[PDB]
Amino acid sequence: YATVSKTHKTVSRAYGGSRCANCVKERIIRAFLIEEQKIVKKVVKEQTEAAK
Amino acid sequence: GRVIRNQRKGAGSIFTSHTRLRQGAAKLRTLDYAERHGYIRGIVKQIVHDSGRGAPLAKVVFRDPYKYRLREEIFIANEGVHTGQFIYAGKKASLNVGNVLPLGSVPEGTIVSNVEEKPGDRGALARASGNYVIIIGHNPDENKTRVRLPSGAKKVISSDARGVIGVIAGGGRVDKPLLKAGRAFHKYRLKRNSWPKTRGVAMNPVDHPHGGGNHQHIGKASTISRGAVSGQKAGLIAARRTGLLRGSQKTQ
Amino acid sequence: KALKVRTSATFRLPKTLKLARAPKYASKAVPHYNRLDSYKVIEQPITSETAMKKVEDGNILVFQVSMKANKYQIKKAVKELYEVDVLKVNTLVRPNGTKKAYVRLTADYDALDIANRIGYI
Amino acid sequence: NPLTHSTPKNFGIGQAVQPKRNLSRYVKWPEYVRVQRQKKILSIRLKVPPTIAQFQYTLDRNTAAETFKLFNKYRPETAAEKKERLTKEAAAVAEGKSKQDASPKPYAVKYGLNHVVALIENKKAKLVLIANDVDPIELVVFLPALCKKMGVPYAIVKGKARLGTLVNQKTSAVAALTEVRAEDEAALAKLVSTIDANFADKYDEVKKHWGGGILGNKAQAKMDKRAKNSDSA
RNA sequence: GAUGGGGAAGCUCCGUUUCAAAGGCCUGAUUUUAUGCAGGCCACCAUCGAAAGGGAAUCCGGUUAAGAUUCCGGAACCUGG
RNA sequence: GCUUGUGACGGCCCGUGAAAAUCCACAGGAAGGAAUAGUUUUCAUGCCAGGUCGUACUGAUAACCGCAGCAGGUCUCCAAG
RNA sequence: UUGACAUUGUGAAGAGACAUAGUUUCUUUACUUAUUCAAUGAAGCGGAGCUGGAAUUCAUUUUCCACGUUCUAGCAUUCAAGGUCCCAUUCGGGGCUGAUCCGGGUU
Ligand SMILES: [Mg+2]
Ligand SMILES: [Mg+2]
Ligand SMILES: [Mg+2]
Ligand SMILES: [Mg+2]
Ligand SMILES: [Mg+2]
Ligand SMILES: [Mg+2]
Ligand SMILES: [Mg+2]
Ligand SMILES: [Mg+2]
Ligand SMILES: [Mg+2]
Ligand SMILES: [Mg+2]
Ligand SMILES: [Mg+2]
Ligand SMILES: [Mg+2]
Ligand SMILES: [Mg+2]
Ligand SMILES: [Mg+2]
Ligand SMILES: [Mg+2]
Ligand SMILES: [Mg+2]
Ligand SMILES: [Mg+2]
Ligand SMILES: [Mg+2]
Ligand SMILES: [Mg+2]
Ligand SMILES: [Mg+2]
Ligand SMILES: [Mg+2]
Ligand SMILES: [Mg+2]
Ligand SMILES: [Mg+2]
Ligand SMILES: [Mg+2]
Ligand SMILES: [Mg+2]
Ligand SMILES: [Mg+2]
Ligand SMILES: [Mg+2]
Ligand SMILES: [Mg+2]
Ligand SMILES: [Mg+2]
Ligand SMILES: [Mg+2]
Ligand SMILES: [Mg+2]
Ligand SMILES: [Mg+2]
Ligand SMILES: [Mg+2]
Ligand SMILES: [Mg+2]
Ligand SMILES: [Mg+2]
Repeated sequence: YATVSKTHKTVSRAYGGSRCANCVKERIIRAFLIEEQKIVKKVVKEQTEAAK
Repeated sequence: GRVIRNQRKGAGSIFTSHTRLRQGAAKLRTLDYAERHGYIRGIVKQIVHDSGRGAPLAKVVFRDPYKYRLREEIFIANEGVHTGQFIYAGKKASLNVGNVLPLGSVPEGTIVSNVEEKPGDRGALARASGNYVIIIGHNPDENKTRVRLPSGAKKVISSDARGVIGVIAGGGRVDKPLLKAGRAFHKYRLKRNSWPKTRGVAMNPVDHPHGGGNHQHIGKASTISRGAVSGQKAGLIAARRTGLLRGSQKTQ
Repeated sequence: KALKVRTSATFRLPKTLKLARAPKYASKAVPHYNRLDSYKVIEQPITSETAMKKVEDGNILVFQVSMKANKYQIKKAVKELYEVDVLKVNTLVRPNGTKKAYVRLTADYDALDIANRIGYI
Repeated sequence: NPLTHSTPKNFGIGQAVQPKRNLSRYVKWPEYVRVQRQKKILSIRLKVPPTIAQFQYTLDRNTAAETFKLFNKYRPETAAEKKERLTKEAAAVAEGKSKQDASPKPYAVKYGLNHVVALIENKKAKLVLIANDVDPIELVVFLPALCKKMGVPYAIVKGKARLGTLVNQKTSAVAALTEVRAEDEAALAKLVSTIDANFADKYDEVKKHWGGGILGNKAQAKMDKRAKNSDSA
């Protein structure tokens, strides 16, 4: 693999030559959603403190 | 006389464990800051077969909170714990199967496994294919906790001593007839050189306390004292009763 | 006033000044002369019948050469002791513990000429 | 403001690596360090005998400063000065013909352990400083009692090196004055009295007081709260 | 199987990362100059142990009394620079 | 068809059937870098270099071990109708 | 294996004798610095304080706990972004705070 043009060892995507794309799909989705929920977790218990 | 077999095993030559294929030593996390002021999460990236072990191991990786990098521990899989699962380790940690908690924090009745003897000895009690321990009570002043082991012996250890929620996997292993010589053959193949066993009664006197005679017979009492010296101790050492156990067992 | 700040919990041997040798007298009075000059490198020509045949046909010079000498040292010294240029040197230790260099000249030089210039034939 | 942003890092278990912090409390020192700290500690935890614990009671910085001030005037001859003196009598004395006395009478501090001791013993010393370091403490433990017995006023001082410097040694263990120029007698009898007040006088009393028996402050507090709660409910 | 060690009258026995102050890379600082200090790392702490295990890369043709995937011829490939 | 190679599967286990050197990838983004001309050697082409030791032959009813050119012993590949 | 002596020190309650002053000796139970055992690239110990708050006020606090993470098989590193101070404004770099205080007893 050290005698080979870099294109043979990759595909042109996020996390290219390293995870199976349906894997990338998954960890994008979960990334977005968990980062979002983080917002829904904060402001919600920001209300808890104010309504207690 | 010759050095009898049980003596030879101690100098550990052709005896020593068969070590080579074994996932590594099973252990709890070191008892750091996190685990004794709060809790810390990790994922079981893999549950797997240790060789010469009854119960499945559980590869469980954590973050290292003092350097950006992953640090993987090796757990004995309790039952029902599964890949992808989140695992919690700490004093202030919820109480579900698979988590590791100090015995001080689990209500009595709790069932736990791979428990520490002293706190922070990374597991040492009930680690075997099936076993567990029952927390049977606490004493807050001098924070001890009382538990029952698989032996039925009750023991009191410190409450900071951790142990993991649930029971060990591989349940019922000993319930299946080994069936033939080969199965035990392959059983001990990956344990140590202890099988097969010649009977001391089948040897000559040079070889064993029992050896010789023109009939096969132990010739003297086989309940042998504690104080008995090396090369004497073969048979029922320190035996306080002997014979078929009549009547119920179970520690009263 | 106050103390040091160490962010690491590990201690190490303080990197200390490594002073260099300034001998009060000398190693060996006189440095040794070159222990393997060209002349010591290449010992005799080889002139077995079958050796020669490589000189007519092959453009190759055959030298019983120093055991202590490698493919480089052989090339440089055939080069300098004989005016010629070398394509390639193969070597082999004889079954009598003497080393043989199949030395092959480049196509500018006619080995057979070069052979009975040094004077064997 | 700009297109800059506040992102404050959470460090509360479970999340974000800890930052670099100061761990000087937590470092694996070289054993020689451990041994020398543990040594000092062990020496305070035991119950040290009165004829040792009478040291530790050192002179104070004010008084001492006055003592080193006075003694400095009396340093012993220098490298140069002696060579310089010797030719002011090699030449001078031998020819002009003095009694080996075209040199003035020397007024210097006395030092060297065996030296000072005979001095004390002969009641010729008039003010003696004993060091407080001195590792074979035995070398010097008897010095208080001696002076006391010989009725020679004494003071335990900080600095076996500070004793050393004033006499051109690295270390000295003891400094002593026997002689003193009259123009200095004033300043000395002063010092003798303050000194005697803190040492020779208090000596008999120091003789009964075992030092040490001091807890580490983990355990010192552990009972400072236990003895605090148990009694006063 | 050395080493900091610990045993042993001693030949030597134990231990192999273990109660140890265990060591070296990247380029920067030089433009007195050759390499001092400046960062930041990295704590992995001997070595021996396989011509059947792992492993960078070559083939065909021709040639000798006796060598050849090693020479001759043609055509390749790997590694360093 | 035979021999061997190989794939997708299936059975078996209280047996679930090495390790390290080594090579690549990706996450990361410190950094360096263009318009009067920069960046680029994981694209092509081009130059120099590759040491040391072994290389013969027997491998057995005579080249090894059994006092020997001993009916014994001594690990393996290729395999026609 | 069992006893004695040595290693072996510090307190407190109770015994034990000049025959009901405390030198000494032992039973019990404290101490931690000797010895002992464990873990860790000796990382967060001990003590105080800020905030919350249950708590019930017998003058105001006498106290007790809390004092960043739990639907998810993602992501967490460049002495940290931010804030403020300095260099003399260059690119770069430094202090402090962000991350409270004290004791250096690694636990
Ligand atoms: Mg591709
Ligand atoms: Mg492709
Ligand atoms: Mg072993
Ligand atoms: Mg067997
Ligand atoms: Mg049997
Ligand atoms: Mg049997
Ligand atoms: Mg028999
Ligand atoms: Mg017998
Ligand atoms: Mg018997
Ligand atoms: Mg018998
Ligand atoms: Mg029988
Ligand atoms: Mg020709
Ligand atoms: Mg060769
Ligand atoms: Mg003078
Ligand atoms: Mg050894
Ligand atoms: Mg090797
Ligand atoms: Mg090999
Ligand atoms: Mg051929
Ligand atoms: Mg030939
Ligand atoms: Mg041949
Ligand atoms: Mg060729
Ligand atoms: Mg060519
Ligand atoms: Mg190249
Ligand atoms: Mg076959
Ligand atoms: Mg399988
Ligand atoms: Mg790859
Ligand atoms: Mg290229
Ligand atoms: Mg080289
Ligand atoms: Mg051959
Ligand atoms: Mg052959
Ligand atoms: Mg033959
Ligand atoms: Mg033979
Ligand atoms: Mg034969
Ligand atoms: Mg620690
Ligand atoms: Mg920068």
